[PDB]
Amino acid sequence: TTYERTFVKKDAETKEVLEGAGFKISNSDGKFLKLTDKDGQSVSIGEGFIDVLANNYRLTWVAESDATVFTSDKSGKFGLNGFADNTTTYTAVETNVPDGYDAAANTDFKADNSSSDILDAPS
Repeated sequence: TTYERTFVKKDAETKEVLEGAGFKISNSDGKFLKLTDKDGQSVSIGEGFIDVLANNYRLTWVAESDATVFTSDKSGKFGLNGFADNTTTYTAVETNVPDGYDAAANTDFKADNSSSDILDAPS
């Protein structure tokens, strides 16, 4: 059994869904998520939810500068599956902020198969 997490990026005031908000995910060790293929090679992802399972990708933990950026799609959605447990705490860190917004505060989460909103304050 594996777990997933979804987020929806929204304007804090209007709740408009925001596209193109980019996030890195950190763990308690202060390392950041980098997806690889089964053979350790880098992969290209687009916006939205990433089906790690269907792609047989692997989760690895690297310096922030080397991490995968996960990006909200046109509906504001992003996330991934392939997490090993629902008990570990991670942090979603906004690194690429849409125009007209201030970054959301970092968001602690567990891979608990839920969806939650991440709010960007309009500038």
